Amino acid sequence: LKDYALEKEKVKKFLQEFYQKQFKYGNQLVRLAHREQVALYVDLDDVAEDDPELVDSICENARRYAKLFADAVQELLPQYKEREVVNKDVLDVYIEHRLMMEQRSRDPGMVRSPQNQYPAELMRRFELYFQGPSSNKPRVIREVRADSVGKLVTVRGIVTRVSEVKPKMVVATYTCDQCGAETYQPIQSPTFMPLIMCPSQECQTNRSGGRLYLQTRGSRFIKFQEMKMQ
Amino acid sequence: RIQETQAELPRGSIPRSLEVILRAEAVESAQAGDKCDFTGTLIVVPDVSKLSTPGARAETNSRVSGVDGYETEGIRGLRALGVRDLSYRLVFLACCVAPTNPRFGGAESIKNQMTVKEWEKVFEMSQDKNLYHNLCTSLFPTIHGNDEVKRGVLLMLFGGVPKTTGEGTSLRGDINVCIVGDPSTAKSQFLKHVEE
Ligand SMILES: Nc1ncnc2c1ncn2[C@@H]1O[C@H](COP(=O)(O)OP(=O)(O)O)[C@@H](O)[C@H]1O
Ligand SMILES: [Mg+2]
Ligand SMILES: [Zn+2]
Repeated sequence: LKDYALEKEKVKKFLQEFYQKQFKYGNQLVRLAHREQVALYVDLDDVAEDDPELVDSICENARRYAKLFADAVQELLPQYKEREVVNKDVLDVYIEHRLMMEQRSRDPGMVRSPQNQYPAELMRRFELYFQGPSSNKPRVIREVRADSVGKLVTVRGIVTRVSEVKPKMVVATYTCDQCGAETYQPIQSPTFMPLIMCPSQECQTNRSGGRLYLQTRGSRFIKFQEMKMQ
Repeated sequence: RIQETQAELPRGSIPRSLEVILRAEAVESAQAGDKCDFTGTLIVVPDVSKLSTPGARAETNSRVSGVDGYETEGIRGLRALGVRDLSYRLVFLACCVAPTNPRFGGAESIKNQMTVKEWEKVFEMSQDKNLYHNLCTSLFPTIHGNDEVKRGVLLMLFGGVPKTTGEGTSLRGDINVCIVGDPSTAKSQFLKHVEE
């Protein structure tokens, strides 16, 4: 029970202010902004070098802080961005086009509903992960039990099996047959049900169907693998 | 259920098989093992749950939406719109069925079925003497020698008369033949001749 906005400002402080003097995370942020790097690896030893109690909070509550770190770095990218990305990937072209059209029709003073927004993971194009603290002792798969749920464990074992990289949905995208507005459905469950009707303002106002169709093209996927360690 | 004739196979291909529906009066005419020509439509019979991937689906074109608390989403939504996959499968609809290699253009019944030309042909065949060696030669023009095998296999094709006792013992009528010999002595060749 801590003020997550306060902790968000603190993780911003750590990301901006850390050095070793070369600003490790600053340079990684520049590389992120240029899209020369698709995943960032935070080092909890580096976190604890200044704020060990922050590392304590992360370890006792990891996934929350995965989300908070991701959001903070998303917010911090434009500060370090120097030059326009070269639009390497079709996904990057999609995010650039969506940013273009939302800035076009923004009406900057105007206020919009929370759901009339781009899902926060749809625009990232960077992953954030943790490298566990050396202070933590590597556990054993029998010992890791219910009291470790939601916590950042460190474990060692032999990888006995792994599936091949399959694409996994993270934000399904849909298009109406009426209003010409994309729709987005985030994903948290292993499975999901796909939408049918359109929640776009124009479709609801005109009281037309707007039976949106799922698009594999404008959606986001992430590489997905599963391994059985022991 | 019918499958591709052995002549029409492509290279490395399993014989495809498709299901043929036989409506009234053309119904018991086909039988298992025959070589039948079929004539009729190619229709499509609806299939459902043939694939684990979503495919083509029908739905009404009415522009209804869903009120709050009854919103046309999920299972309620699909039932309301009447969504249904359209997965089909070819199923031939045989209008008629004939043998692909008919025996006749149609003992007394078969004799009536005989045309005049074939009847006189088999008549002079029966009246022929040396029909023994003639049948040997006709069955096995390729073979040389092996006259005993020729004779035995011919008699096998004609067969004996099955009989049965008053008590109920089924006296055999068929006559089984065995060819045993050194390798490459036309044994499998004789069997192939009988097959073909
Ligand atoms: N007496 C024969 N007359 C004609 N062909 C023969 C004779 N003996 C052997 N052959 C030839 O030998 C080949 C193989 O004989 P086959 O019966 O297949 O051997 P196996 O009995 O081991 O299967 C045949 O294709 C056939 O042409
Ligand atoms: Mg053989
Ligand atoms: Zn719409």
